Amino acid sequence: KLSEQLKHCNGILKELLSKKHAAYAWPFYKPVDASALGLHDYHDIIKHPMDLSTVKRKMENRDYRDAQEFAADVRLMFSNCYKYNPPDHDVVAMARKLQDVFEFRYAKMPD
Ligand SMILES: Cn1cc(-c2cc(C(=O)NC3CC3)cc(Cc3ccccc3)n2)nn1
Repeated sequence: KLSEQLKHCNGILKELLSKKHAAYAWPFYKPVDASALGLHDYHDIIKHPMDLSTVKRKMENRDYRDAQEFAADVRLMFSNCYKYNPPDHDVVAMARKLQDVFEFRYAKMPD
């Protein structure tokens, strides 16, 4: 059983995983496979990896106790992208676009 605010969070999560946003959301679907992508410095730079499949598992397991906790993981995911990558990288442009979707809908949280 999810609170009203956590149902809004679950709605946002479903939207971020939906075909509507797939053109720029796909790098965030699964944990970064550093070894597969040849990013051998990734886990030296990013101490707390996060991705939408991990957010989905935590939501399904009722790990998040409130909207703030959910938003902290979604923002951690974007912050990791902005920390690791040069600001002109294609993946950063995709992060910016998905974060715009997130922030504008998160701002419509019911009181
Ligand atoms: C979530 N995530 C993925 C990546 C990442 C980082 C790199 C990368 O080589 N970064 C430079 C700094 C060393 C490459 C890719 C693959 C790729 C390429 C073009 C467009 C979307 C994805 N994804 N970062 N964070």
